[PDB]
Amino acid sequence: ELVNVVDEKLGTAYGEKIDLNNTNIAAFIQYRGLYPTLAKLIVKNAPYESVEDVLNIPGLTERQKQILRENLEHFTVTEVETALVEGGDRYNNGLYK
Amino acid sequence: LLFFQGFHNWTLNPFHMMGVAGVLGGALLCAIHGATVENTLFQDGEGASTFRAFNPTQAEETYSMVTANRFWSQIFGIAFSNKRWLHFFMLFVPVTGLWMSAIGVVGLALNLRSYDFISQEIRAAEDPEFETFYTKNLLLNEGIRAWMAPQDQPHENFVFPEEVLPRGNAL
Amino acid sequence: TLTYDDIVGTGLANKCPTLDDTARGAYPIDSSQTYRIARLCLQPTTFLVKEEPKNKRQEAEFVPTKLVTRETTSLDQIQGELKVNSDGSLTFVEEDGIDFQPVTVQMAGGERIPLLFTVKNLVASTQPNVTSITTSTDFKGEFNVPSYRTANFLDPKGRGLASGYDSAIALPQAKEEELARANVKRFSLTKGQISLNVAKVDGRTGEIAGTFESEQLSDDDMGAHEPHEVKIQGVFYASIEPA
Amino acid sequence: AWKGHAVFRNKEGEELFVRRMPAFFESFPVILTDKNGVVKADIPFRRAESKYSFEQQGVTVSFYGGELNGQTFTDPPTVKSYARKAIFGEIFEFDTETLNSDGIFRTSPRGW
Amino acid sequence: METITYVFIFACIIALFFFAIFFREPPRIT
Amino acid sequence: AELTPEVLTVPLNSEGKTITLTEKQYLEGKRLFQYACASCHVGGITKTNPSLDLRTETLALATPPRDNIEGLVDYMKNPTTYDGEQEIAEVHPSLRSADIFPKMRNLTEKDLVAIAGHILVEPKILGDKWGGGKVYY
Amino acid sequence: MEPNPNRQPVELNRTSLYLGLLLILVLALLFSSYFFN
Amino acid sequence: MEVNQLGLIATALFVLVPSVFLIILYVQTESQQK
Amino acid sequence: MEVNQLGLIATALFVLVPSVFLIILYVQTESQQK
Amino acid sequence: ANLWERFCNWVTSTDNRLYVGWFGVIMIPTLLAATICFVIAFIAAPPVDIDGIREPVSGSLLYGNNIITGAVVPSSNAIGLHFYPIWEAASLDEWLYNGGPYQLIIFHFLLGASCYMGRQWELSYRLGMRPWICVAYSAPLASAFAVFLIYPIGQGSFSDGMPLGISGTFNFMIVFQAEHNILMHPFHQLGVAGVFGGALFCAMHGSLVTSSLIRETTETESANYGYKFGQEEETYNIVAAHGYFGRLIFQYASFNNSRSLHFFLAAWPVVGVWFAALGISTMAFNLNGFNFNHSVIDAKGNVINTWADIINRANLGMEVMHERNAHNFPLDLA
Amino acid sequence: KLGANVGSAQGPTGLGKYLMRSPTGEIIFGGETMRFWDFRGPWLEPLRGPNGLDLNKIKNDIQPWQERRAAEYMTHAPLGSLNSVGGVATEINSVNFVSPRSWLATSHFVLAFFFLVGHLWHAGRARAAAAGFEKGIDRESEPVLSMPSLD
Ligand code: CLA
Ligand code: CLA
Ligand code: CLA
Ligand SMILES: CCCCCCCCCCCCCCCC(=O)OC[C@H](COP(=O)(O)OC[C@@H](O)CO)OC(=O)CCCCCCCCCCCCCCC
Ligand SMILES: CCCCCCCCCCCCCCCC(=O)OC[C@H](COP(=O)(O)OC[C@@H](O)CO)OC(=O)CCCCCCCCCCCCCCC
Ligand SMILES: CCCCCCCCCCCCCCCC(=O)OC[C@H](COP(=O)(O)OC[C@@H](O)CO)OC(=O)CCCCCCCCCCCCCCC
Ligand code: HEM
Ligand SMILES: CCCCCCCCCCCCO[C@@H]1O[C@H](CO)[C@@H](O[C@H]2O[C@H](CO)[C@@H](O)[C@H](O)[C@H]2O)[C@H](O)[C@H]1O
Ligand SMILES: CCCCCCCS[C@@H]1O[C@H](CO)[C@@H](O)[C@H](O)[C@H]1O
Ligand SMILES: CCCCCCCS[C@@H]1O[C@H](CO)[C@@H](O)[C@H](O)[C@H]1O
Ligand code: OEX
Ligand SMILES: [Ca+2]
Ligand SMILES: [Ca+2]
Ligand SMILES: [Cl-]
Ligand SMILES: [Cl-]
Ligand SMILES: [Fe+2]
Repeated sequence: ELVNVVDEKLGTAYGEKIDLNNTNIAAFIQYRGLYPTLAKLIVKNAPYESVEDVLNIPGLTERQKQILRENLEHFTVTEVETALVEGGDRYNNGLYK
Repeated sequence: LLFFQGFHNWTLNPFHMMGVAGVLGGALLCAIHGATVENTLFQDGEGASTFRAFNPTQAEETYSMVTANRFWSQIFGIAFSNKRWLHFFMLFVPVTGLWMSAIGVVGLALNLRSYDFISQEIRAAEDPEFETFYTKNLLLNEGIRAWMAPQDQPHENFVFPEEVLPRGNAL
Repeated sequence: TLTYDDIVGTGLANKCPTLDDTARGAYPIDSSQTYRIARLCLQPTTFLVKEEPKNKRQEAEFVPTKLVTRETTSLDQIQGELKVNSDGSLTFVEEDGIDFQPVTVQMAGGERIPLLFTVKNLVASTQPNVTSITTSTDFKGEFNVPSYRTANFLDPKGRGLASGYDSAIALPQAKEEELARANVKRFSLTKGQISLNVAKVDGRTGEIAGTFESEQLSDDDMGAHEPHEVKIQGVFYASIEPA
Repeated sequence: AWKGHAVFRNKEGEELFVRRMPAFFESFPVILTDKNGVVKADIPFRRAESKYSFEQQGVTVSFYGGELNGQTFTDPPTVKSYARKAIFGEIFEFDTETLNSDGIFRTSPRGW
Repeated sequence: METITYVFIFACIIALFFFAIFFREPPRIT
Repeated sequence: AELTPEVLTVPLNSEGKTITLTEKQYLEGKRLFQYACASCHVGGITKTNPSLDLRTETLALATPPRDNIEGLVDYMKNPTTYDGEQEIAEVHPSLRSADIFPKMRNLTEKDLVAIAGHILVEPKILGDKWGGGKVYY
Repeated sequence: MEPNPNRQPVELNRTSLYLGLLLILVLALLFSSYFFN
Repeated sequence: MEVNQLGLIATALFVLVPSVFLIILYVQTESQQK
Repeated sequence: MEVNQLGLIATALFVLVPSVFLIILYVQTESQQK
Repeated sequence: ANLWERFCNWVTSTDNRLYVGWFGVIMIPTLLAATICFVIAFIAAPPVDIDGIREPVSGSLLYGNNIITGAVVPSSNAIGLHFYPIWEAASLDEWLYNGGPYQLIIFHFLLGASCYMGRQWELSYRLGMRPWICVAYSAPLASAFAVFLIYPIGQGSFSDGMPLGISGTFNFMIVFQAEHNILMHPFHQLGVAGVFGGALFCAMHGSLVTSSLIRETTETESANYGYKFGQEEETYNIVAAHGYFGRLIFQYASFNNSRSLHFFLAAWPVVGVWFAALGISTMAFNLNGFNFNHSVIDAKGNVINTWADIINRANLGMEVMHERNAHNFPLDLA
Repeated sequence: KLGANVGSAQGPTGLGKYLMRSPTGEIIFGGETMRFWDFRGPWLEPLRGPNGLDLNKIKNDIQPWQERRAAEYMTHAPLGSLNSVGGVATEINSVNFVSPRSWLATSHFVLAFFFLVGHLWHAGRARAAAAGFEKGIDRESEPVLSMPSLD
């Protein structure tokens, strides 16, 4: 039986928050202090089993950890969706203005 | 014009096409007749500027129909040989063109469009690799409608959120 | 030492480097040393497609095809880790590179077969106890084959997966079910398999070259139809380096 | 047969109204507003920045009268299908087989 | 059948070109 | 509708102080913005990186805050990435990089203030058009 | 061009027309069932 | 009924082509002098 | 392709009827006494 | 006379049913090749990857097209302006996939039509005529050049040249409007004045001459039989026609000189169409139509739309939808 | 910069989003600009290797002056309106710009065209005058009247 996986994923937490495992990197511009440095680190070290695992990225400064802790409430994680993460689409998903 | 393309696919309409043939054919006849007459003139004066070598009251043809006829016969294969027919034809082509275009617009008054080819759409709906210039142009039409309607039709109070606007990649 | 102006327009740019016939040496592996493939090149020379027999119980064969997308087929500038394993085997882990090419080949009778010729996420290993890479060394492994079109791709009626219409808008009151397979786009992700047979080795420069055979599925047009099986054959070149 | 009147609601239980297709349009988007014309849901083209998808808004459709009377649907594909039909006004079941109908609107004797 | 029809009409037109040109009623001066 | 003193009153700093620009300042601002900035930022977007726009909300969530005169003047002297983490004078016009972005050479402090004021006022006029891109044309 | 001396006028009288049309129409009435099959 | 789809054009041309042949012949005969 | 089944006979008669009209008139013109 | 002399005499003979001539020597084979390739392709060519993104577009009749939708499809964007003759392809199958027929056809045709123009000069010379019919022909010819050669040069690819088909032509026009706002370009507007005006004057001239035909026939016969080919007398009364038209408007708005009038008839559409061609040929280098987007502004600075802005919205629909999988970056720069 | 591997990034069509091959194999920029791979310029050539654009050079060697130059040139493309509104035909008023390349190319195409027309005019006329029928056909000596009929 046939399902659009992106529509379906919009009904999960992915449709409510920044999915550390799938969401395109421009989304990190939503909140103070995440883009581009932390955003690049986060997409780079994805996927994560839980949101707080983002804190375990090696090399993070204390400021960086604080900013991440401040923004955990805006993050989620779901299963990695192939359709959203292939084609380097997390870095550029064909959307501009 | 652009509204008629986007909403009526007016270019696809055979009545508009006959209109185009009548207008472009009228222009062609205008050009070719004027140029032919001007280039089969008899030397009726000594001037190198040849306009003065005409008298409205004169009885003679001012250009050579026989030479004109041989020229076009050898250039294009066929030629006018009858002047009366020539000028009637010059009336007939653009007049008929415009009348046909009129019939088409009368159809568009009721949205009675030549919008689609049903066979095209059945094939394309079933086969995501089937592409012709006809389906390409409908995508263009769909763009025109969605992007122009809210400002062009303000009484409708259209609010099309960003996410629903049809757009290709990047643009 | 050819410049870009020497090469441009010749077709050489789609060709992998070759090794002289003298290159029949051995490249020693220091098990205490870490290694890298600085450049892996794969130049396909033949694309075979598995015919699909009607009785479904016949022995299906791989038949030749005509390349129609020109000299745009080679994978190159690929690099990655070359791990020395416990049992003395080596494992190449592909990190990055120009490691895919869309290719369209044509079968006799005109059927066109697009595929994403690729070694994306290649992991490939030798036999155990490779103290030196030689003309007897071979690599065998698997790779990923993602959808030939990625998620934003729109079909001719404007339907797509991550963008586009989700129905056949030109048929406003047609019944949906018959059109489901065309309306609901899907993103395939399958496995491919590859072998590299080393045929030449410059043990001094650490360069190796040989033949390869890979096998993978072709384009499934985002779930609209079944993929074909493809077997790709060609030559490869790799430069091994201490890392 | 009439399928009955489709009433759409979001997760918060607000009634939503599908924006009807004007005659000018061969095709038309699927947009749902509240009783004040505020956009509340839609079927998005680009998904990556969707805010109003039926999935996100928890859009349901309940039918009243007609053959689907008393029934409620919550799975996004079904709800979306009905919204799609709601842009044409009241929803009907059609026999498209007897005449091999192609699903494309034709005019009446008034028009011809 | 469609294709056959289109090509057939085209072919008739080309043949018509041939007759209109090489088998026209000749223009005659009076 | 008019370009009133209230429209032309914009945040001077992060501490709640405002500054009321004159109409001459507004015009100078538009002129200078067109002169040194519009080639990339026409209409409040950013052509060489559309992810970042010149909307007031966007500038407010920048680091350090850029939704006031001081922040924008500083940006035109020493531009940073959105998180404040890198100084990008080498690839973005600034007074600090007037040597490689020569149109910045004749810009005075007064000019920077006018450009800043333009960036802050224009969304008050155009709303979603500012930073909106083609959708809002 | 010399005219061709071998030319001959052709005729079909009305009775032949009626006979011919009868033949065609009746043949069609006969074979049409088999054409539709 | 499920009739052959070419039956219609086949019958129409079967009638029209020889009928038209005959009509052409007849009319050009009537138009001859005397 | 799922074309309209009447398209063929439609095109055929559209061409043949008026063409035949013209051919009839032409031939009976030629046969008139020169 | 020697063989070559005889041959020249034949080639340039004024007695051939169709004039050959030296221009004809080039015209005949090139037009034949363009014609034959065009017919075969239009019937039987496979889908062509016009935009170089492995998305083949079907143009031929046998592959799902009718007369209105069918086309010979422009060569691949991958080729750009590279010369792609049959012998550059590895195989005819590659050649067809990449749109070789298009290049063969438009090059042979542009050459052949140029020689057609020259041939018009040549025969005018052999027949003792004045020479400028070919100059009138230069207008449609220039247009052909504009859409098949110049616009592709300017945009860097034959994939943006006009398709050889009806719907393909409309595709070309719509994308052109999106990318150049050709409607708001004064050279296109002069082109419209050229063909609307040409049509107008065609009907006008035709109706005036027909209206003043001298009575030479009975009511049971066509008035056409009142003119005989090569008669020396004019067949209509130009003084009567001038009396009429001059009274229709006013006297000095009307031509009493037939030469002057026919010169007008030639000049108006020819010049108009020259400007149409130049309009395409200069939008070829992206000097576009007038842009009055957001040109009217109220006291506060609110945008007050004009009809130009509505045009702009339509153009935007065209722009964002055209070639929907071909752009990866935000600006469509060619 | 954001962390994308541009050499391996597959675009929507299956061709590279950033980088692909020319029909003869050279590594070139992807997207529509595939048509322009013959371009050569001082700011791009340092990234060019023997097989075209070099991935290692692209990854490690791009200088800020190159970023600047590419941004400048991208944002001054030769596109603009007749009243000198810079950019694509749908752009809003703001930037006063039409490239000198556009002005020069369009002006000289127009002039070259009318000069071709002038050549046809004066060549045809010079032939006719040299032969002596530039003023029209001699009624008593009309050449076609002494030619055999075409049929
Ligand atoms: C090859 C290009 C081409 C050509 C040659 C045509 C040709 C035509 N188009 Mg088409 N068009 C095209 C492309 C083309 N079109 C494209 C790509 C589109 C997008 C779909 C359209 C969309 C379109 C629309 C929407 C319409 C046309 C119409 C027409 C017809 C207009 C006839 C006319 O002169 O009206 C001119 C008007 C008249 C002749 C009416 C009388 C005018 C009076 C006498 C004027 C008196 C003026 C007075 C003296 C005062 C003047 C003062 C001055 C200051 C102004 C003509 C057949 C029209 C049509 O089909 O009508 C039936 C129409 O409505 N076209
Ligand atoms: C009138 C005769 C004629 C002409 C002018 C052309 C011209 C062309 N053919 Mg065609 N062709 C023809 C007849 C002709 N063809 C015939 C009869 C056939 C069937 C056998 C073909 C079959 C054919 C195929 C299959 C193809 C072509 C192609 C071409 C194009 C490339 C040709 C080339 O590379 O030659 C280059 C040769 C030279 C440059 C040598 C000539 C040098 C002379 C002696 C001096 C230099 C002249 C100078 C450059 C310009 C003259 C100036 C003038 C004022 C005198 C070119 C448009 C190709 C194409 O269309 O690609 C897209 C292609 O694939 N042709
Ligand atoms: C090679 C020719 C050429 C080119 C490429 C340019 C280019 C330019 N000029 Mg220059 N200039 C030229 C000749 C040229 N000019 C001439 C002859 C004069 C004396 C009039 C000038 C005096 C001049 C001034 C005072 C200014 C410019 C400016 C400019 C810039 C803006 C142009 C503009 O907005 O045009 C507007 C476009 C038009 C007016 C359209 C012209 C269309 C013509 C009339 C069509 C003609 C067709 C054909 C020739 C007619 C034949 C008839 C046919 C029947 C045969 C641009 C770089 C401006 C600038 O920015 O300077 C820094 C500026 O202020 N130019
Ligand atoms: C001198 C200006 C030339 C302008 C461009 C050329 C215009 C004439 C070309 C039309 C070709 C028609 C096809 C052959 C038609 C043909 O055979 O022509 C024949 C006609 C009469 O020829 P004659 O031999 O009598 O005279 C020409 C020479 O032999 C010298 O006497 O030629 C002329 O009238 C010359 C007109 C010069 C003056 C014309 C100016 C008109 C345009 C003015 C600019 C308007 C621009 C408006 C833009 C908004
Ligand atoms: C080197 C050779 C280059 C040209 C070769 C091919 C040229 C073909 C020219 C057309 C021949 C057909 C003429 C039939 C009709 C025919 O024989 O006409 C002959 C007719 C002769 O006119 P007269 O003045 O002698 O007639 C006087 C009395 O008979 C009136 O009753 O010429 C015209 O009426 C000119 C206007 C019609 C011109 C129509 C041209 C249409 C062009 C083709 C458009 C359709 C193309 C469809 C593409 C699929
Ligand atoms: C590949 C495409 C080919 C298409 C072209 C096909 C055209 C074929 C046209 C053939 C039609 C021939 C008609 C000739 C009609 C005709 O002209 O008849 C009258 C004709 C009299 O000929 P005469 O020598 O008296 O000459 C008088 C002249 O005016 C005739 O040209 O007799 C014959 O032709 C011999 C065969 C007669 C057979 C007639 C029998 C009819 C009896 C009724 C049968 C139906 C009733 C059955 C009841 C159960
Ligand atoms: C003109 C002098 C000019 C100004 C002023 C200006 C402002 C500006 C700001 C305030 C930002 C930050 C936006 C935000 O935080 O949301 C910003 C960012 C970028 N700009 Fe800029 N800018 C001016 C000029 C130019 C020019 C001429 C260009 C194009 C070459 C340009 C481009 C950019 C880019 C890219 C960015 C994003 C940088 C990053 O954060 O990595 N600007 N600008
Ligand atoms: C789709 C179906 C189409 C079927 C087509 C069938 C076409 C049949 C062609 C019939 C040809 C008739 O041929 C025609 O014969 C008559 C005599 O009969 C000739 O007429 C000639 O002889 C008669 C003698 O009576 C003279 O009066 C006349 O002046 C003279 O020209 C015509 O010059 C010739 O054109
Ligand atoms: C007179 C030459 C007519 C043109 C010949 C058409 C191409 S040949 C044609 O090609 C198709 C696709 O490869 C095949 O399916 C088909 O079997 C084959 O006959
Ligand atoms: C998942 C979809 C289930 C809901 C059924 C679709 C809405 S209604 C549906 O629409 C068809 C026209 O498209 C009619 O032909 C049919 O009679 C009707 O049941
Ligand atoms: O190819 Mn045909 O169309 Ca002239 O822009 Mn760019 O490229 Mn494509 O897009 Mn838009
Ligand atoms: Ca080996
Ligand atoms: Ca069906
Ligand atoms: Cl398109
Ligand atoms: Cl692109
Ligand atoms: Fe006349």
